[PDB]
Amino acid sequence: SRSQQRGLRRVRDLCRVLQLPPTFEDTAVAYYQQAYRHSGIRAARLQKKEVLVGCCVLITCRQHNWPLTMGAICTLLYADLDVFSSTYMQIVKLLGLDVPSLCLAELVKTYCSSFKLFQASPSVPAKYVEDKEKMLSRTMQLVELANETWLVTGRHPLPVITAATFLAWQSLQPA
Amino acid sequence: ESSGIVPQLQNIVSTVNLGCKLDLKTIALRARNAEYNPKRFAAVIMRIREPRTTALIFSSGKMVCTGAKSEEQSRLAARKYARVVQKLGFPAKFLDFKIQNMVGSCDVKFPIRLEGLVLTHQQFSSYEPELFPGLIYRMIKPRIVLLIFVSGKVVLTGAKVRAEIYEAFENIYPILKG
Amino acid sequence: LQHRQSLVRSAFRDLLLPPCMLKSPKRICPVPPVSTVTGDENISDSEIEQYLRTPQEVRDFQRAQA
Amino acid sequence: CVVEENDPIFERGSTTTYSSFRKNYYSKPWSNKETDMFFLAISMVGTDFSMIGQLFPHRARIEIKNKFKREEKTNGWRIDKAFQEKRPFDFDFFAHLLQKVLAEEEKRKQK
Repeated sequence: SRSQQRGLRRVRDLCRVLQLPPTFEDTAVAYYQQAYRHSGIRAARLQKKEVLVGCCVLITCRQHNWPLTMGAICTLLYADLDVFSSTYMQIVKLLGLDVPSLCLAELVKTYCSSFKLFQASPSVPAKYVEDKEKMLSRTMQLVELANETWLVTGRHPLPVITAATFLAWQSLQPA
Repeated sequence: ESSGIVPQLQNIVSTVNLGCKLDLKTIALRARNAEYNPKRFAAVIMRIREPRTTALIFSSGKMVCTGAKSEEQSRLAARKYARVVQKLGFPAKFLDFKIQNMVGSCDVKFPIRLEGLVLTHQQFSSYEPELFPGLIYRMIKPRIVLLIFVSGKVVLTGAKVRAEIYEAFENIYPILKG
Repeated sequence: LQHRQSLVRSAFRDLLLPPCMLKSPKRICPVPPVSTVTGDENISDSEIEQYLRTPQEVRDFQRAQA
Repeated sequence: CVVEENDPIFERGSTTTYSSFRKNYYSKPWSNKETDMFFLAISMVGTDFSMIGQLFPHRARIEIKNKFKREEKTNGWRIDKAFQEKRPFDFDFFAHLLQKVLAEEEKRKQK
């Protein structure tokens, strides 16, 4: 079917966009071909097939303990979070594959690597620029404190990550 | 060594067939508490105040009563709906009544580590905090689908009799306590 | 964060829950009064009649949705 | 050609983005007199939300349904009293009351 290969080539294109290894590409295509066997997913909506691409990529990313938030996927998948989560629950209940939990440390590192407070850029002065290693270690300690004090359980993790990195950036130079 | 806590059923869902065709137009016209819009939904909504239930009556005689708190209360509500349909001018009957689903709630009164629970019973659980704050456990024995919250509250669904929910909670209590 | 272990230990000695639950929850999950009064099989027809729509209300609804 | 009709936006950070999950609804709350006239409309019609939404232009039918469900879940005795009491359907006086409510919300906005 052209919808299969098409959606499949879309999976591969999203893998190439995220710059994931060919092992991740292979795992994603394998999981997509495995999920395509079900009739409820086969004869589904176009948004359904797109969210299937997204969820297969997400499961492939999770299977190797790699950090990747679902919002970043939904941003480049042309979908909405409501239908995304609905179809994700449907497909996981229809398949039953292993869903490793999103490790907090890897997500903290991936989100702190996005910040630009490491190299002195024209906009940000040198005062706001801080060290990368020390700030990342402080954010890791803070998010571990939050995970051991029942702050991340039941809530979104990324807001807590942002609060922790902000507190670390302020503590490195309160004045 | 019982758990010492008893769940509380909040919704009882049961389907029942009347055995005769119905005219939803007249059913909605000759009633005050009737809610029906054929372009939006092909089911008439009936609401009474004894068990505070809601009945979704269709043209084929099938009606689903939901929102009751016990099997006997659901049966009473279904019979009252059948009597209302009869008084509306239809040969409605009370046949093929059977509890389809029952939702209950309970509390354990102590926090639960959802990450530990899902690491211990991954093959029987699913935890995605980025989507829903509650961990979704699929009970081993009956079709109990449980939503467990960090605060210690657990909602159970997918049963047919109160004893199923009771024994499911009794079996899941020591797992959450340990 | 230097000695956060013992500090968090003592903090829990003296459970993090949403603010809406730590407002002194004295009556946790109040027990609802069990009401299994079923009668014989029904109650009466006065409630049936009070649920049935009157001809005046029928005509008014028809005029409104004409 | 676009002759400086729009302004470029420096959005969509290539690094990453998060989710919202809440986009549109953003309802508007009720008031005491509005709840009173809503209970009046309930006692006058019933549970059919179509007629209620038709007679309420400024409030959405979905919001009316949410309010009715909230009342069914919280204040049952009030719904029972509303269904016990009955009032014949009034159209002209109801439009007059609608104009009065419009004036009242205008005064509120002025305040």
